[PDB]
Amino acid sequence: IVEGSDAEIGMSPWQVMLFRKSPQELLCGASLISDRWVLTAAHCLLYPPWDKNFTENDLLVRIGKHSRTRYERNIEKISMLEKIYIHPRYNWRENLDRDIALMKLKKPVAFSDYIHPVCLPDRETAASLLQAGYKGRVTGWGNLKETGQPSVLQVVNLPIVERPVCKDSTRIRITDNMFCAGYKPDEGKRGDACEGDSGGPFVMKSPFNNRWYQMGIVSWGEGCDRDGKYGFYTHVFRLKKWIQKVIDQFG
Amino acid sequence: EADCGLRPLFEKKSLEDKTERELLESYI
Amino acid sequence: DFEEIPEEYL
Ligand SMILES: CC[C@@H](N)C(=O)N1CCC[C@H]1C(=O)NCc1cccc(Cl)c1
Ligand code: NA
Ligand code: NA
Repeated sequence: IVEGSDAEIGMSPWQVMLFRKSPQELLCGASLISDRWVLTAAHCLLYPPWDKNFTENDLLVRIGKHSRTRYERNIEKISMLEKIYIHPRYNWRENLDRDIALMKLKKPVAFSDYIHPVCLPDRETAASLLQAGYKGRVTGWGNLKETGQPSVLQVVNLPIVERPVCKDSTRIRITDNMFCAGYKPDEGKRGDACEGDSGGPFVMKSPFNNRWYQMGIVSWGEGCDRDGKYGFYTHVFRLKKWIQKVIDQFG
Repeated sequence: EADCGLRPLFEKKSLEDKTERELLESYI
Repeated sequence: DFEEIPEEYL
């Protein structure tokens, strides 16, 4: 996260850390959407241009974390992967369309003050909240700048950006499965996701039932906190069908 | 699940974190 | 740079 702030303890209890066994290291952000399922971005697991194709056995899931590098004894919980599920039409070749994957855990994680799942939007919450100017919150342990690593979970609030502005900011072909977020050069304030934040949650708090919803998954950007450029997020409601398919058929 | 989106250390205790009101005030 | 996770969990 760039120009973000230190997370309060318990502020993001759905935040998950994709962790690399050997060599031990942060792979990506992710989120907890139930006691056995974790949501993340597809490119965190599969990205052939970079020679990335992880399997379950390669990874660990670390839930309830605050500190980036520290092993938070009695607080965090580390889960083993049972199965990985990548969207069958994930477009790593062109624009990262449909950048989303599910990770079924080996054993149920136990909730606590530090561990708790976020909601997934229904059509009516998406329609009410996915609006230019409405702000969301993205979190993660990624770089503090484009060119470093934070000591604790970073937090930043960012306004959803108008689709024409999103499109006019880039040469990449953008889709309905994406939205962009970030301030304009105009708006003075700044901030963005960055490398390592990938697969992490863009959440909003519904003013209707006071619950936090994950609207977006950190997907891509051209640089980090670049003036006139925006963060791009997987549109989770647009792929909710796929998500409950996967969950409705594999337990 | 169904207790989803409600954080133990904030919503369950009716505490706010320091910037959620920035979100609220944008939901205009 | 990462603190060692317990040998278990693998
Ligand atoms: C395809 C554009 C490329 N610069 C990119 O962003 N990639 C290539 C595949 C991985 C992804 C990435 O870095 N995502 C992380 C990210 C960085 C900055 C902002 C955001 Cl929203 C996400
Ligand atoms: Na364009
Ligand atoms: Na920018």
